[PDB]
Amino acid sequence: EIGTGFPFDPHYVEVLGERMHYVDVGPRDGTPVLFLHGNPTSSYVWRNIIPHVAPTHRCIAPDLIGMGKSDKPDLGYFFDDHVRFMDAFIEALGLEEVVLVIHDWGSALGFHWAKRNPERVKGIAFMEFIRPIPTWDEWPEFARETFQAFRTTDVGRKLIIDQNVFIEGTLPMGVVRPLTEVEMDHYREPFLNPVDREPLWRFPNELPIAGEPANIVALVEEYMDWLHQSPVPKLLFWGTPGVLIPPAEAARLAKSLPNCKAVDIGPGLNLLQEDNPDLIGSEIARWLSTLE
Ligand SMILES: [Cl-]
Repeated sequence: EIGTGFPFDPHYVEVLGERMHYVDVGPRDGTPVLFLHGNPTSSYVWRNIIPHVAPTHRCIAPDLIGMGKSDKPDLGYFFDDHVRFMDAFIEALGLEEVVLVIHDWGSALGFHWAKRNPERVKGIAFMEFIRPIPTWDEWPEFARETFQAFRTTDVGRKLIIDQNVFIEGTLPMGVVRPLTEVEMDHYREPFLNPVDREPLWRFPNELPIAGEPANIVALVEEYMDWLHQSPVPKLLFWGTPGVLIPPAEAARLAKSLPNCKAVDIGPGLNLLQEDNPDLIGSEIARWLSTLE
């Protein structure tokens, strides 16, 4: 059975006058592995993956601002707010060189950072990552009406903020196997208070879809141009049928991205971590092996 426990001792660091939570496990005598979650997860999404990596590499898994066990400041929780706090989280921890393990909005933060800091990235493992969605036709059919409603200051806030539909609906529906009530309760925890749900609603409004928002669309094209031209070692997890990365997209990228390996996880949607953690773990560990 896939583990439901989050046993990890808390760590805290002051970043821009707020306290951010993170997991820190593993030896301090090598290159650290920075795991970045997306919406609407936390470090909890990495709980069954980090045990495969910890024995050889230090594993750092922050909760983005507003999320997991990090403070809940009074921000709009824009993408740019996340960039500011994650930039400072890495400097706050004195990291020089890192390997990145990134997903969804974590892949936006990771690829934006890697583009700005090429010389400090020794590898990127990624899955179900943000690329520009030129029209709604490129967004999956089944997700199309949901996300169109989310992108309204009236209907979106009713669903996500008042009813918490991102947690109760969107989240478990991004997983092929059924999440257990214990799993749901971990993902529920940060967001028991409705006013604390602002980041859950902002992010979908920040997705780069049919040219808007303009600024995110530009930011994401730039890190894609960089990713396409970087020689950095790359490891892409994909599943069938996926959501943000269909199999066809994965195969093209496997072939075109320099120095990139692809690992089919099997049946998979958005949260690949919840469907085959053991393989994601062991492939990351084995891929770290040979970066030496
Ligand atoms: Cl989102």
